[PDB]
Amino acid sequence: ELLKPRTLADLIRILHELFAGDEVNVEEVQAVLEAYESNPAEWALYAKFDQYRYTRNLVDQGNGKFNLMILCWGEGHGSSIHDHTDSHAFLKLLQGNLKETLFDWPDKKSNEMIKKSERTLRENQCAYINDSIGLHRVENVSHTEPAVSLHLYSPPFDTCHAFDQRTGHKNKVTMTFHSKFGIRTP
Ligand SMILES: [Cl-]
Ligand SMILES: [Fe+3]
Repeated sequence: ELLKPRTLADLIRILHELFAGDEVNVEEVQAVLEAYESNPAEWALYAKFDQYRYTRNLVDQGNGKFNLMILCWGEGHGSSIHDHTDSHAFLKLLQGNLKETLFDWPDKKSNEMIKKSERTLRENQCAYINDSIGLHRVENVSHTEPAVSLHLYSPPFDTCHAFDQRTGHKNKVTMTFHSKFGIRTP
């Protein structure tokens, strides 16, 4: 029985219930993420920005079933075109707007990766992707407003692939944390 999360802490408790088993009800998870109304005081501890690129700030390790983290995107900061390592990936905007561009998996032939679609994700909205849907790039295209998003990955993963938009060629990247549980982790 899904109830509205009253706070970030309440959301986390509810997520631990939704991930208590071995499968994932994507629609329920997305609905509860969407229902949490972003309250900046509740997540200020995790919102640690870097001047030069977006940061990943671990919030909860989900008893091993998921990683929940907050990503902080300066003006103009964005990702590579990337996959999600056979995991579910949920993205909820806490502050600002992000542009999500979708791409198909490349063929073996070296070719330009052409976007399949794009959308602007707005405050409090929750998007979802997995490798069966495709690849994406996520970008804060604003010149004036930093963005903050809440990401849930299940199972957790610490590597993924970045794709060269010119060729479709992929390279494995290891994902790093800027902080964990509010503590900067050099
Ligand atoms: Cl993502
Ligand atoms: Fe992603």
